[PDB]
Amino acid sequence: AKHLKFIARTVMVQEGNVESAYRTLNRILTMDGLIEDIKHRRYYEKPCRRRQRESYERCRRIYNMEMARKINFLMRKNRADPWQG
Amino acid sequence: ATPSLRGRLARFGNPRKPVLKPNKPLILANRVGERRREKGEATCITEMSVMMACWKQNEFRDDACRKEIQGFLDCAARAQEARKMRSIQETLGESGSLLPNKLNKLLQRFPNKPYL
Amino acid sequence: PRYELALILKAMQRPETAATLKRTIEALMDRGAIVRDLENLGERALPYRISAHSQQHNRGGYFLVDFYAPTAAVESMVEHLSRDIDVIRGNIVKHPLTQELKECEGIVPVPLAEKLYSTKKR
Amino acid sequence: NEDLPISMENPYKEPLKKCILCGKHVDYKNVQLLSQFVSPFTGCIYGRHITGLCGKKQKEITKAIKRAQIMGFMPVTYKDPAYLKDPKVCNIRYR
Amino acid sequence: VESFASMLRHSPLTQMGPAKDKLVIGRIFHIVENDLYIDFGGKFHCVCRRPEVDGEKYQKGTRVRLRLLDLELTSRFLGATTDTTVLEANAVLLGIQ
Amino acid sequence: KNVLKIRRRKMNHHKYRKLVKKT
Amino acid sequence: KFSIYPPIPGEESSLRWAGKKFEEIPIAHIKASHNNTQIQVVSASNEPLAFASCGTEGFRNAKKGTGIAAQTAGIAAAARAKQKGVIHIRVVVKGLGPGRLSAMHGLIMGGLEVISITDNTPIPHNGCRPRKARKL
Amino acid sequence: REVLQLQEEVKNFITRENLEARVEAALDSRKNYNWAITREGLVVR
Amino acid sequence: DPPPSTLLKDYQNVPGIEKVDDVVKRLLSLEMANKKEMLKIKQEQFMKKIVANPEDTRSLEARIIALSVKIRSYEEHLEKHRKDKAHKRYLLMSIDQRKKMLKNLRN
RNA sequence: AAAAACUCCAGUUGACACAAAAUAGACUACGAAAGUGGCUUUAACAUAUCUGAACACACAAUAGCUAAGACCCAAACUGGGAUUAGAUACCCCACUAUGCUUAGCCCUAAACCUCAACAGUUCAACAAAACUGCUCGCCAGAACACUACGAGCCACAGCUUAAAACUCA
Ligand SMILES: [Mg+2]
Ligand SMILES: [Mg+2]
Ligand SMILES: [Mg+2]
Ligand SMILES: [Mg+2]
Ligand SMILES: [Mg+2]
Ligand SMILES: [Mg+2]
Ligand SMILES: [Mg+2]
Ligand SMILES: [Mg+2]
Ligand SMILES: [Mg+2]
Ligand SMILES: [Mg+2]
Ligand SMILES: [Zn+2]
Repeated sequence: AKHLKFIARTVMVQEGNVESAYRTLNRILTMDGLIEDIKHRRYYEKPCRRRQRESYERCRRIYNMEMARKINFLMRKNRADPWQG
Repeated sequence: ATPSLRGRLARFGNPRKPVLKPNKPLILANRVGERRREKGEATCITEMSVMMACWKQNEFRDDACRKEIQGFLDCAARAQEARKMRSIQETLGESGSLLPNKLNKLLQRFPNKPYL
Repeated sequence: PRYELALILKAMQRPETAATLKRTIEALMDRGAIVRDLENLGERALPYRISAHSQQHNRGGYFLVDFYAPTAAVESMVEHLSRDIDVIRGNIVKHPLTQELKECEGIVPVPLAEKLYSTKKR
Repeated sequence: NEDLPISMENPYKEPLKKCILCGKHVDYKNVQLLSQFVSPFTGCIYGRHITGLCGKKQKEITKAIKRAQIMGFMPVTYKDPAYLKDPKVCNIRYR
Repeated sequence: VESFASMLRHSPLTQMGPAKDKLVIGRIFHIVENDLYIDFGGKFHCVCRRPEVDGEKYQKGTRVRLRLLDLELTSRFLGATTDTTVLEANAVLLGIQ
Repeated sequence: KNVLKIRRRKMNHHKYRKLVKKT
Repeated sequence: KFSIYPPIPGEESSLRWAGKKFEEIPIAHIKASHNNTQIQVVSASNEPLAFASCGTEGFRNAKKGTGIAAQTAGIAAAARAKQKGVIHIRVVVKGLGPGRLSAMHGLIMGGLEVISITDNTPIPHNGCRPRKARKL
Repeated sequence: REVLQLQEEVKNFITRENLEARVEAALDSRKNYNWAITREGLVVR
Repeated sequence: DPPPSTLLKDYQNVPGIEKVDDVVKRLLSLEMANKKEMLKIKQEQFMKKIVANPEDTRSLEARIIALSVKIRSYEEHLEKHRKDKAHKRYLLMSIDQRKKMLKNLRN
């Protein structure tokens, strides 16, 4: 309210590229974590279940990060088999 | 870069309370989750919008609808050929993304073990 | 201990600004404070709109003072600046450097925890 | 006997990494430094994985950010437009 | 007679020290149509991809100089009681001979 | 794990509450 | 070279539209919801120019919260703005909804030029308690 | 030795008659605390 | 109940309190500082009153007097906050330990 | 999806709360636990051998009662509108008790991380590896039984303690 308008969470159209502007808006806002927050705050979510969901998200993040790590670590190994026999 | 998990779980030597309580035991499996579809195909929304427009203006006059209906048919054909293109692309293999089948192959060639 | 008063007045002319400042430091001396020094931040446009006791102000004048005073002087000055309308805002805080900065030896590498689960083939 | 190894410190040890503000001081008044570590669009404080500094300094800087916000030195919604042409330290990907 | 402790103290590897960003000469023993494996030193050979520039000058017995990071690529994961390895070594080349 | 014990106890407590509010 | 950030009343703004500065250009407001979206056109100085919505267009309960009705309302409001004599427009959006993306394309096809899009959506910092989660 | 600092700084501490000079000097002068830091950790103003 | 104007502990060995300004003396008075300075001044006072060998914290009676002044501080905190059950329990446990050490000292 | 409801309705702009305090938080800190994650100030976070009262004392999540008040929002109950053969519910709209500040009472939870404190070491299955020395507390088939009787409590449809009879393998 007190803050001025047309500064925060904005996107300036260039060459009338409205779809690209909207895509960059989605990208920045999802990287900052707002749309998820609002679709969660739509309906009230109790503290216990919110804590459970958040722990689930932490575990998922750790698991997927380890998965990506091992993928990037062992993708170089996947090449043409030099030693057939 | 990864977040540490020294005393997040309920362990004997961990005096304080636990933070995390995963349903399944955290062991990196030798199988990776296969990809999934995103949503249901939709196309031609602006085409059918201009079609309904020119319809309500011209009282279903085909010779005046010519351009709207031509654009609509062309966009439908583009959607069909794009579906076929992306199908053949997903079959031959996603470029930039690593395939689940060969991911599983790599993981079974170099699998991890929780045990000794 | 040390107390830093961050103060925000309304954008107005030097005579009345000096009047407000001298009366504020007179209130300090009455409470029993001893001012170390005064630091002028200057006149600047406030980022977000605010509401005074009876009006609103988009700009303001940021000043800073640091002093030594007892505890009751703190609440006395807080209520004084709340009652005063010429003071758009006044906030007391402790001094950061008075707290000895703990020597920093850098970020230690965290090794991956192990022995989460017993040795079982499953 | 002389050629045998010996218990000894590790001189190959690279010095411990220190964040850019590990040694420096941070206060609630350095609006420039405090708006450096915050979203320009949404105004939220970036996480540690985006920032890349020690937890003590992260706590101190976020506390100072909130203090400046509640005091009035800084807003919460939109970063100050004057401090946008500053060194970008927090790694981003949207551009 | 010479003690193995003396031979190790005088070894090329103890004077080599850390493999992090250190030039070394090596040669190849096996080469696939797209990649070549240089036997450079220590236990493991280092795999590498042929550069399109000067790609012809890559045959058996070629003395290629290159830097490296480590002698063995390994990493410890969550459920890895023992760190998993690659049986290879990462290395970057910028010249030959 | 199974919860038949607490289900029996729940039903008995419910019946006791009903009889109490009745009498 | 292009600056994605919007201009500021403090100098310098090196880009005008129709020989006009960013501030005085009219602003369009979109309020999106799962059931319906509401559109409005206002001057830079709070003066409303045109107003429309799916209900005013004549869409029923199931059809209010869709993208097609959003496109039709956008076309309508853009026609109103063009009849008034407005070429450029600064977009402002509020909340999620089906026709959120559709209203902008509707305005464009109606013949307006969107300069910037601001996500002026409400966000409570644990202020109020919404309704409980419904079970279906 | 620590007593040395705050003892001589008493002269810098304002008083009743020094008020109508220090207040004016401060409001005439300007001061800024802002300073940024680059990637490697060098102060920039 | 020491006076407020009494300067800090650490600035007692130094002979510079006579030369230094009275404004600095007031600044160094404990009334400017928090209650822990007064607490430690009272601890030193009880020491000089009672103990034969000062600056010996390991002594049973030294610990007793320290915990007693801490208990009186907690008492004041409680008359300021009749509601603080945390500090109520802290005081109760402190006096329990105090009675324990009093009886073992009697033995 | 629809119905019902309001049009003193809906949208922008300007002012306004005793309501709860995104992001940081991918942080693991404090408190004995219950809990504490908007900002500032105050006071302050025990015991430098360990254990230990269910004959005591002090707290004890949410809910509830007593007397004042506070009114954005939510919501039991309730009313109404949908659906169902039926729906005393799940779907939708309105609202109260209540969630809040005071002075008290009630003293219970999957109060579980169901893994006791202290000082230490390196296999029933599942779960969170196997253990050592000492200490307090708890347990001895299911159900009857978070029950009856008795005793205490500011509690009166209650709480704490806690059986017995009969039946069965
Ligand atoms: Mg489970
Ligand atoms: Mg958070
Ligand atoms: Mg007990
Ligand atoms: Mg109540
Ligand atoms: Mg009420
Ligand atoms: Mg609990
Ligand atoms: Mg238990
Ligand atoms: Mg015990
Ligand atoms: Mg019970
Ligand atoms: Mg009973
Ligand atoms: Zn640091």
